[PDB]
Amino acid sequence: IDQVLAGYGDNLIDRKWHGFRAKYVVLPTDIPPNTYSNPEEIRVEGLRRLIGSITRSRLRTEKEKKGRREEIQPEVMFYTGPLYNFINEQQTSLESSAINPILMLSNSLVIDVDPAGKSSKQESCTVHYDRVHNPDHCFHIRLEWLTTTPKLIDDLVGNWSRLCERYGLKMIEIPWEELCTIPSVNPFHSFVEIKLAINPWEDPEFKDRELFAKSKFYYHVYLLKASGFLLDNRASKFLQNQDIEFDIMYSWGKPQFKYVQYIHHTGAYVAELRENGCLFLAPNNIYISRVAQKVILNFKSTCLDYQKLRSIFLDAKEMWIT
Amino acid sequence: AMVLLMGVRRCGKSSICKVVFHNSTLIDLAVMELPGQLNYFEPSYDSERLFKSVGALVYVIDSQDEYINAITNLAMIIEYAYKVNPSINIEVLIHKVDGLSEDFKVDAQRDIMQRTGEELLELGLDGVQVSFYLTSIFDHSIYEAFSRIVQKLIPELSFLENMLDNLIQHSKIEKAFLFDVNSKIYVSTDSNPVDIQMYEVCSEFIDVTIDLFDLYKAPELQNVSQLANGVIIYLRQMIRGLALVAIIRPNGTDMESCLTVADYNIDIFKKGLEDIWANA
Ligand SMILES: Nc1nc2c(ncn2[C@@H]2O[C@H](COP(=O)(O)OP(=O)(O)O)[C@@H](O)[C@H]2O)c(=O)[nH]1
Repeated sequence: IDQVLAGYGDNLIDRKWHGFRAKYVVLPTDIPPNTYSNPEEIRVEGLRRLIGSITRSRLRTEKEKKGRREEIQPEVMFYTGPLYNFINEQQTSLESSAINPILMLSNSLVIDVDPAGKSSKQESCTVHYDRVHNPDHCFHIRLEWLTTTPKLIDDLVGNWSRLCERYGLKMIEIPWEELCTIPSVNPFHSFVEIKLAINPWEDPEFKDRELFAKSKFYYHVYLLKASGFLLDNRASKFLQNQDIEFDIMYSWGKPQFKYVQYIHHTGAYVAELRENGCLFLAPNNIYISRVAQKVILNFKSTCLDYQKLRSIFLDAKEMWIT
Repeated sequence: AMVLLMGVRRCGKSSICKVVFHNSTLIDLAVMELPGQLNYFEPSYDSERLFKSVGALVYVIDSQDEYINAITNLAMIIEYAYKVNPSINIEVLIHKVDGLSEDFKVDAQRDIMQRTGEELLELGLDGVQVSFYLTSIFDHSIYEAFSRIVQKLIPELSFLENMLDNLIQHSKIEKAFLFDVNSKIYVSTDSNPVDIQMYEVCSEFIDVTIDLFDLYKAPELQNVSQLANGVIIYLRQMIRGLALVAIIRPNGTDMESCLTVADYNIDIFKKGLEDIWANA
């Protein structure tokens, strides 16, 4: 701790201890009135402006502080479908500025959280931002800090949230650890496991080997889509079915996620899809405390009622047929 | 110095006008209300002369309703208002704040200030300073806000401050206000802080004076109201609609001698005020 606090953090050794961490998720929610300056490309400009504001907040030395064009912001690259389809797509023998044997899906930089000289110390967090984005896949920004004031980072997050809300989107905060570990950390947290009413892997009304070869969790993914959820773990191995050019590693570490995670588009609830078809459902206490209980109970009812789940699965089968 | 009142519909502009101005440069002129709804602004629709003829633009934001779109519209208005004329003072009133706590009021003002600053940073406007005042009809706040707005449009402010400070230092005056006969918008004072209680005392003294005079008419307004503790309140009409109300303390002296020296000093001050064309 004293070594990394003195500027000797370049040891490049995986320490067993972690600093203070915060994970923020950008979720497309709603376009504000006016601000015309299409509802599917203004969010592209919103993420571009957010990344530009983050990179413009880079911590700089006094020699670069006294001096006066900075480099352009890194590009965020968009695609449709699972991420492994895009990874098995870069093979194209054209260009070199396309996600470029571990693949760094994010990049990091040190920021200058207090610019105005409000604090007597030197404030310095570390931001991690992804290099990919989909309208159906939520966006990740990560703040890692060790000794910063936990109020300047709050108003920095507020400035980011306002900059988002000028455009569409909605910045939310989710716990860094997995949803499945909240009973193993916080025993008071609400956490319900869902064994849904109709098993699509063995029901006679919904069963096909070709569909399960194509998409094993097709009914569950469509159930989560129709109930208003966005995929959090975009880089997991439970939904896509393709190969890879060795493992992918984030700019902060290896993804140690047991199951795929989903965030409600409101930002209030977190779901998690297990291997055996069960689900985990919990509320986001940080959003509720910073800023509403009938929605999660209604989702539990839809996952427990046979008729409503049958209707959603029938809609999934009807869309699969047509 | 004509000020333009702007805001969304049902924000309270007409009610503010009725309360203040109904109960040139300095007199309470017939101000212009402007109902601005959300729309796309037409580029230069013969509005350059109108905004060039406004001394200071005033914006009204309802704190009860949502106001992010209101701040966006305000930034859109400032975007051409500052471009047309770089000498306009810009004022924003956070109206309808009677039923809010002090912490909520301070947080709301801080949020409004930060949002306006961020929107002006996005629009690229620099060198602009927008003032903010927490106003409400039911209290003294709107009178003080209009007092500051009017004071920003009198170029002889510091000289009036020196004249009132010299008058106060030589007459044992606790606090002297240069009110206007209508709207109770005090124009100048001393370097002493404007106490709210003393301001309300002087304003209701203005009201008592005008009502009692209006009760007996059809046959230069002067008033001496002495309290039990010797503290006197004095009124003398200045040039045009201006009037002077001074809370003067006796400090254990003769009442009539203090009244005589105050009358002589205030007559001298009015003779000095005759030279400067601060009236109307
Ligand atoms: N409680 C409270 N209500 C206010 C205040 N100012 C305005 N209002 C309300 O606003 C309404 C009048 O709005 P109005 O002046 O006609 O809006 P305008 O015509 O667009 O300027 C009244 O019904 C009041 O209830 C205030 O300071 N306090």
